[PDB]
Amino acid sequence: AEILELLGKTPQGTPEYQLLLLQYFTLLDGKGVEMMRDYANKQLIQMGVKKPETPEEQQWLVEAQQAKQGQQDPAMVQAQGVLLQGQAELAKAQNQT
Amino acid sequence: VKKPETPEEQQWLVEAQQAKQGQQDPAMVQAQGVLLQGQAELAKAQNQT
Amino acid sequence: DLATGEKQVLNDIRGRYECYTDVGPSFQSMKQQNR
Repeated sequence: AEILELLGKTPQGTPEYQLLLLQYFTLLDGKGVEMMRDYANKQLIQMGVKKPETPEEQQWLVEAQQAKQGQQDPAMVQAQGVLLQGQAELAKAQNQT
Repeated sequence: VKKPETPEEQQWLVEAQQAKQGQQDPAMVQAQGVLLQGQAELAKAQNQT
Repeated sequence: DLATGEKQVLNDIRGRYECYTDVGPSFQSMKQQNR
């Protein structure tokens, strides 16, 4: 009820969407509302809020998160590029010697 | 989301998904490109020697 | 699967009143409720 109270008076940007996701959490019964609740909690925990109830919410969720942070850390190589820019100077040292 | 009821929902669906994730993993070669950028430096080592 | 076979006549758990009573409109079927 209070969810609805604050719904519609909220900016159509992010806040409407987090309150919205909170609605997607609260649902009654039937397979549809259960699966919409599933992806609901899914994005809640993936976005760092839900603080899982942890029945299946590690394998299907926490592990997916850890996978996406691993995707967020390729970047040793991006930090490599700037060294090749750096040691082309050492090719200028090859010119020196 | 669906968590299939799985009568036909593997062959027509799950397998299509696996196909598109396989399409999501060509990228060993994209990770190759940055090494060619890396070992052009080893051509600068060719200049060294 | 969480669903028990329970093969016998007249068997159950006494923990069945966890549901609380409430009422709603007149709906023609569960398909039509969720719809």
